[PDB]
Amino acid sequence: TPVILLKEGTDSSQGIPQLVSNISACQVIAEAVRTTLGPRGMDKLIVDGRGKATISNDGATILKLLDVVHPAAKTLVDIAKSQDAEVGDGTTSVTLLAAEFLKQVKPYVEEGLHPQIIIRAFRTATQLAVNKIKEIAVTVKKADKVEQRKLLEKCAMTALSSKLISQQKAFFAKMVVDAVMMLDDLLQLKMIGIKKVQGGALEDSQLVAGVAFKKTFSYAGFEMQPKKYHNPKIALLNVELELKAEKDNAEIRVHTVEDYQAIVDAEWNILYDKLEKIHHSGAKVVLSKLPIGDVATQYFADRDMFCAGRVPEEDLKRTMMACGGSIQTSVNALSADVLGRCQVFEETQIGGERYNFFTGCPKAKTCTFILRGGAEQFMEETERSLHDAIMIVRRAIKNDSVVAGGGAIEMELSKYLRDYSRTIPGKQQLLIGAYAKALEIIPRQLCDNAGFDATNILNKLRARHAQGGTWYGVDINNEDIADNFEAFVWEPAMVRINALTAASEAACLIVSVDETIKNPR
Amino acid sequence: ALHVPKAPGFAQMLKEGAKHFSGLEEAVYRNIQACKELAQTTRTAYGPNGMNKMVINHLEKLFVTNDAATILRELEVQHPAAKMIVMASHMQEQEVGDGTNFVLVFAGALLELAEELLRIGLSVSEVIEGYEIACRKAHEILPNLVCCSAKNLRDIDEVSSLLRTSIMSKQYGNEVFLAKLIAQACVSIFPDSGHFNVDNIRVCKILGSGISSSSVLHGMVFKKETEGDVTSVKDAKIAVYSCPFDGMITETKGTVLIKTAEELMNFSKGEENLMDAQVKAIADTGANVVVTGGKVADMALHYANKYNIMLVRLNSKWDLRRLCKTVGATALPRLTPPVLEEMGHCDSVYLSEVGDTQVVVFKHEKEDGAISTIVLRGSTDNLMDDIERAVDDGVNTFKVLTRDKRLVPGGGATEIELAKQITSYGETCPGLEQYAIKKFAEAFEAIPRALAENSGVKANEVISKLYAVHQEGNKNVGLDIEAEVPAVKDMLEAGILDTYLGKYWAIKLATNAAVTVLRVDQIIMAKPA
Amino acid sequence: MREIVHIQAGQCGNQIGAKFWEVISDEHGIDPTGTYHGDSDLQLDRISVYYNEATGGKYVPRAILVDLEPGTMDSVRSGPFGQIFRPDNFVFGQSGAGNNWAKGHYTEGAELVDSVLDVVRKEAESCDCLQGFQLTHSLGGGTGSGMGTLLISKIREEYPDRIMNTFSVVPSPKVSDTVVEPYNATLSVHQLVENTDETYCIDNEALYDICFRTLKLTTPTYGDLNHLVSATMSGVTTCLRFPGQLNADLRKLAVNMVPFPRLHFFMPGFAPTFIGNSTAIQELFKRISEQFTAMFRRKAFLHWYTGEGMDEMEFTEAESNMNDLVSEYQQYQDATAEEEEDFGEEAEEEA
Ligand SMILES: Nc1ncnc2c1ncn2[C@@H]1O[C@H](COP(=O)(O)OP(=O)(O)O)[C@@H](O)[C@H]1O
Ligand SMILES: Nc1ncnc2c1ncn2[C@@H]1O[C@H](COP(=O)(O)OP(=O)(O)O)[C@@H](O)[C@H]1O
Ligand SMILES: [Mg+2]
Ligand SMILES: [Mg+2]
Repeated sequence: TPVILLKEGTDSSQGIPQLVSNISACQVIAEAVRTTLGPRGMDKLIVDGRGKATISNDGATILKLLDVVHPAAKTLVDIAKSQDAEVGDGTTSVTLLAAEFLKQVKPYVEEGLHPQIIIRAFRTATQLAVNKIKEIAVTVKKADKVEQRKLLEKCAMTALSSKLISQQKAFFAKMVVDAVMMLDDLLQLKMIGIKKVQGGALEDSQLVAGVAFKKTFSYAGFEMQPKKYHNPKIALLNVELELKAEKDNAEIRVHTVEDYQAIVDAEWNILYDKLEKIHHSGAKVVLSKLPIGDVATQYFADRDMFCAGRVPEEDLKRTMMACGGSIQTSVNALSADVLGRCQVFEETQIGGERYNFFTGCPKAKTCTFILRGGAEQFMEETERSLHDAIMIVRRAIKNDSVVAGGGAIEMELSKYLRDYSRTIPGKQQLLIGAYAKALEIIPRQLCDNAGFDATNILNKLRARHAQGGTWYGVDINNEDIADNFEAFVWEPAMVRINALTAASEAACLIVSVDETIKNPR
Repeated sequence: ALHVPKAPGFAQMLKEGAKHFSGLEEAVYRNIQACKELAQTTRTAYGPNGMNKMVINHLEKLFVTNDAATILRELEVQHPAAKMIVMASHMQEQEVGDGTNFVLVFAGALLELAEELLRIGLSVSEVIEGYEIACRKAHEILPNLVCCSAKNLRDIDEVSSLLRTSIMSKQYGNEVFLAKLIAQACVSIFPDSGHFNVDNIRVCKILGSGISSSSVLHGMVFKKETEGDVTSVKDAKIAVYSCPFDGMITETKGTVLIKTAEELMNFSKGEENLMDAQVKAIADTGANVVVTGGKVADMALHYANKYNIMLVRLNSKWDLRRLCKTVGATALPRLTPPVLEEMGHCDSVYLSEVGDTQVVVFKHEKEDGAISTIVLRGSTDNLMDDIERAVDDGVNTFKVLTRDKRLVPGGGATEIELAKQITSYGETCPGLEQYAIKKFAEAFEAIPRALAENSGVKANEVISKLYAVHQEGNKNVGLDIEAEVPAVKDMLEAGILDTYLGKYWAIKLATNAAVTVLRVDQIIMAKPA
Repeated sequence: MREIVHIQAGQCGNQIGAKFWEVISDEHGIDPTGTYHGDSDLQLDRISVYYNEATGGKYVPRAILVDLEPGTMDSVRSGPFGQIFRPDNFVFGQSGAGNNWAKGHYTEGAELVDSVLDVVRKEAESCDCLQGFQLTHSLGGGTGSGMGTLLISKIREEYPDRIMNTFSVVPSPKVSDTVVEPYNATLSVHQLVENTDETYCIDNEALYDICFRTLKLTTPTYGDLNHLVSATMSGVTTCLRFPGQLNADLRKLAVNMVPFPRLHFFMPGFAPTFIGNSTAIQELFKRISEQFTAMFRRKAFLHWYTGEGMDEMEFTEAESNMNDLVSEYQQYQDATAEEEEDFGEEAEEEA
């Protein structure tokens, strides 16, 4: 009391009440994104301190924009981020799953049960569920060259069914599949460019098997040179082409006016040497990351050539990959093997802007998207929707197993776990039962968002699954139950496996905390 | 009303804000109370069943942990006696690497018993001398309890079983997997006639799947990207430089001074030709990959791309040395074509992606190598941090086993036997120091009790049964965790062990800290600033 | 690569350095815990010049903190960005100098300079090739001026041909906080002249008259004055810390800026940085000497210095060399020579 142990202002809480409070906070976090799930899901608008707004349906984004400061609640944000990083789809199912796991075992915690029994039960249940998912998933060994594209198209269509571009999904899915059939063996995401141009309808978006990029700042003379070519050769450069000092360290000392004139002529001779070396290689289009002067612009205009400067590095690498040359930092050897080759080059007007198009390359490992919308958040949400489909297609190319969506696999796992629980005695039975009952929050949320009676549909689904109907889920349009494997609602098994592992890990971590201490400041 | 003005002398010359405590009632007992509070803070995180704890520091950083040293580091303690206890625990962590909670528990018990010894009538010097005598007797007794010395420290199946006990108390439910991983990583690098160095085990954390997807790699992984357009190699000769991959210049200021036009035309071509000659000379030795610790110039990169040389750069001054050790290469401060002896060799070098993270991997087909890496996968940063702490505990246990091979039973058997034999010794000491000695023995019962209190059972029955079964002559009987009713089990048969050296140092440091706290008589404190 | 170590002495020096390091750390991405979370690797091309990298990834400043009173270190440790420093680099005494030059230079400093010299040895042992030192202090105090000057002399003895730069605050024209300020300033300029390559004199009133009139809102304490000084120092040292179109260490600025070795005093400026050899310095010294003589003629407060060991002729030599400095500065204008003493007598006969 004269001298205290810790610094003044340290806040400590311990016992059952703090665990119950943590479980309560997780419910609020899950409620924040509860009604964004399914074909009938809405979306949220968030405004920050500066005034900019953002409209989203993606769970990870919404959780990121919320300034959560509760230590127990931050875990649900972390698991959503991890799920987004790994598979790219399913960042709301995991949150609801974790919250339901906590809420179903809250009453047992209230009775005074040791949390390690709960943790053991969760670990056993998760292992059993993952093994069942790996067992019952459908795969084809040597499917086809055409039955291997249709599967990816179905996966993309399912991935787009709850987004802003749902009505045009059949139009978009196709495109994204093509996008990932050109991306080599590493499938780098930087090889796909996304360009967003204001004005236009959503059906005016396009995919170019080639490259396209915006017009750069230009000097006088740019409007006096041709703007269409048929078989051009492209020179990609990393050299600054303008009249300038040779080096910052340079210094010139001279004694006669004749040598003064010679020095004056030397710079022009150097610049013209570079320009003639570029010209004699046969190139018709030149691109450079470094500035191009007005003298070079007029020189190229006088010989019917096209030039661009300050091109972004990503666009230049993309052009290299599409056309097949190499970036040159020197002009002393511009051979035929270091130049690109396209089939059409053009500059076109797209809704108030000018865009350069290189098209007609069949050896291209690159595609580019042009998205047409009506407002900034519209194209941003379109791009966010397309990213999920891209990631799903990449994951589906490697491992190709598919399970049915709509809640079929949730109910199958719930039935399996309930059948397993009756075998073992003790509190393990009750805990496995709670875990099994927590798995049917997905079909219930689908029905609730749609606007049905969830109790009747859940009873019918339970009866259908217990009898026999492995792939039976909810039909939203017909307001009933239906086979979701013949209605083509497919999704890779990695999504469910990762979601279960992450949700179980978060629940186990949150349950095992005894007390919380906060230091001042 | 009236006031009590002050006392003449030292009370009137003292500055404002300073404090002065003197005597037993104002100094000793308050210190004992503070130490008891500190011990009760961390008692609950002891054993396999101890619960996790969550701490937020003054920078709003989050820790979820069970380790006692980390908890004490993240807290902000103010009382000096608790500071002494914390420093003792930190010294134990630095010296051995495991057993930083035994120190706190034992010191708290010792001070708690010394309080009642002083209350009954004994003086501080007698308590101190009894504590030293008991500590010496305990150190004498301890070597006789040793069982099951380690046999072979380069056998994977024995090392995996030896390290399981040290991780069971941190990651209960995942001890086998982590134990096997750490065993492989440690057995990889132990050198012959070798000190085992701890630095040579690296940990890389990548957000992603569950813990069960973690792995061990014989080589290195960096979270970087390749500078050039070559991306993979299949048989790598490696040249390493500590200087920038660029044309090197004078230290004193230098200017290029030209007087005629021809020099002005020829300067740039001269520089380019020189740079090309240097790169081609480097490439002609057979090097496929160049690693540098500084800037890379554009022209140098262009010529590296021309000659198909993989170029990687990293700026740590420490990752470079560890890579040099890994591949057997020697760093070079000049940009010259290296000699064969300075060639590093690597089986594979490639750029890969794991769960949104791009990495560069230097990989060996060798089984030993020079260093190894552990790649951890988890759904949350805090979980991976806790797993890293468990890995550090396991590696330190392996190092201690390298230093000394003797094991003692765990789960409270050693403490019960020590208490029994110390009480038996103390019953034969005529004098006032016998009481202190007996108290010392009783202080050893705080370790089993805590375990039982964490397991959800009654400590009194467990202690009574342990005493009853030790009276018969079973020195390897301790607490049974699996049972829901109190029970006892043979620890040697079940493979629950702990190192001799850790127990030795823990007892020594705990007794030293307790005696040092007891020696202080009066405290003078300046005003906080 | 060509490391520089930084030394702060006194209350004012500590206050200025605590913000100098704060405004540097945010530029390089360092955190108050010592870790790094920057984005562009251009910040790491010249990181080693000011930070030493420890095992585990931490970065610690190459700084030594010195004072004769433990008051300011407690604030520095308890303040912001005060936990990245090495805990072994704090050197302090127990009494303090009490604004006496002689006590700082002879009595209390002599028993503590050895600790500073043993710390700088260990900080220099860890750098591949050091190039110089940075010092921050004051001319109106006891610990800042006398002890700082003694430290400068000792460093110059131990490290012969390494550069040395100082950032010294100077007494204000119309207000003097301390009664004995002219004595301390005059006795410290004498040994600042011959033991430094450049000095960056900073005035309190001149920079203090910016927050009221230019910043449009203030009734401040030393606070924002200190932050402005730190911003000026960062703008000075950006060339050392960062690469640009033309990078140049402080020697490469001095060689272009300092033609004559003994005229190496500057006056800064700031326009959001300007550094100038404006001869308006000759106006400042002309004032200080004007005060010094005015007191020395009366032998005021002299017994406070003589009792510590100094002699009476040290003041005479200091004032003589101050006059020499003033005349050397004056010989560069040839326009102030027009203001010679007006003739008062009437003897203007044959010759
Ligand atoms: N045509 C459909 N009929 C019924 N359910 C569907 C259909 N398409 C998708 N779903 C369901 O929508 C749910 C996911 O909605 P969504 O907002 O994408 O959540 P998440 O991002 O977590 O996958 C999945 O459980 C899936 O079963
Ligand atoms: N399987 C087990 N059953 C009972 N006790 C165990 C078991 N494994 C470890 N322990 C006990 O855990 C104690 C130490 O656990 P820990 O929390 O790491 O404390 P410390 O950090 O002080 O070593 C040891 O005394 C050991 O006896
Ligand atoms: Mg989804
Ligand atoms: Mg331990």
